[PDB]
Amino acid sequence: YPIINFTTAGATVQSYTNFIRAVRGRLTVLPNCVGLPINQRFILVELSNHAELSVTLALNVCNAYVVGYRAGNSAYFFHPDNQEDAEAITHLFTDVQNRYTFAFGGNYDRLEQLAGIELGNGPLEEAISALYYYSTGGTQLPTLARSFIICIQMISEAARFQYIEGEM
Repeated sequence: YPIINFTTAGATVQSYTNFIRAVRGRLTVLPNCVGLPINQRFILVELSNHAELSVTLALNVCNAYVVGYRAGNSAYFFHPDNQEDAEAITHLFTDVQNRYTFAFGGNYDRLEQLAGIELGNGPLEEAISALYYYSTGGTQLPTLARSFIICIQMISEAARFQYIEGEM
């Protein structure tokens, strides 16, 4: 899948804006993804911060939302909303050693619930480490949730919004 890169290290309003445009440039907002070959159903967003930690988010091209991610040798996926997506996510991060699918979904209402939230470069920097260390036992679920929310609002939601105002 196409890979968009972004780092919080030396981040500018400009580097961030181009990042979002890039994402938006690959969306195909439709009621739900179907007809799209799984080959191009997702965008991969590689995020890295000042500690040089990197995680890769898998975004659904139809609605821009995060369906899962990769941190090093492990991958995590939100409980798919149905069977098509269930089988779809099996195509993501295939060379990864550890695969896990959460029992809960990745909608805002669930994440808010699990979280028990300032946005910005600072919070994203920290959200990236949280996502990374989750895979080694250093991140508690509530923090993981708050971190997903930060990634989702600053990336998924930002691209959707611009896509829409783009359609006037």
